[PDB]
Amino acid sequence: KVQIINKKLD
Amino acid sequence: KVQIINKKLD
Amino acid sequence: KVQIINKKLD
Amino acid sequence: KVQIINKKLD
Amino acid sequence: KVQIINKKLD
Amino acid sequence: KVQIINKKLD
Amino acid sequence: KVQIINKKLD
Amino acid sequence: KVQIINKKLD
Amino acid sequence: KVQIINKKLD
Amino acid sequence: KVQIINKKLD
Amino acid sequence: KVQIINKKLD
Amino acid sequence: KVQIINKKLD
Amino acid sequence: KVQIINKKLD
Amino acid sequence: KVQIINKKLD
Amino acid sequence: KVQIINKKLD
Amino acid sequence: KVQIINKKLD
Amino acid sequence: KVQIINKKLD
Amino acid sequence: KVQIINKKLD
Repeated sequence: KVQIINKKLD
Repeated sequence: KVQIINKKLD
Repeated sequence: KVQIINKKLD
Repeated sequence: KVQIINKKLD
Repeated sequence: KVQIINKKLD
Repeated sequence: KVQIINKKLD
Repeated sequence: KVQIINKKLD
Repeated sequence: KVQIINKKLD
Repeated sequence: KVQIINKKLD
Repeated sequence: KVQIINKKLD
Repeated sequence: KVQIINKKLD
Repeated sequence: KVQIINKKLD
Repeated sequence: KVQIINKKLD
Repeated sequence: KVQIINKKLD
Repeated sequence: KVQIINKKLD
Repeated sequence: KVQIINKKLD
Repeated sequence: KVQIINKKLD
Repeated sequence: KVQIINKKLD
């Protein structure tokens, strides 16, 4: 498995 | 599996 | 599986 | 499976 | 399966 | 299957 | 498994 | 397993 | 296992 | 632009 | 731009 | 830009 | 930019 | 920029 | 920038 | 910048 | 900068 | 800077 989880709250 | 989860709240 | 989940709320 | 889920709310 | 789901609400 | 689902509400 | 979990709250 | 967990709160 | 856990609160 | 380019040679 | 380029040779 | 480039040769 | 480049040769 | 470059030769 | 470069030769 | 460079030769 | 460089030759 | 350089030759 190759995964990016990217979460940004501004 | 190759996955990008990208979530942005501004 | 090759997937992009992209969610943006501005 | 090859998929893009793209959701934008402005 | 090859799919694009694209949803935009402005 | 090869599909595009494109929905836009302005 | 190769994964990046990146979370930013500003 | 190769993983980066990066969390920033400003 | 190769891992970086990086947490910053400012 | 919303596009799928799908090419298969067997 | 939202695009999938999918190429398979067997 | 949101893009998947997927190439497979078997 | 949100992108996946996936290449497999078997 | 959010990107995955995944290359496999077997 | 958030990136994974994953290369495997077997 | 948040990056993983993963290379394996067997 | 947050980075993992992982190289294995067997 | 937060970095891991991991190299293994067997």
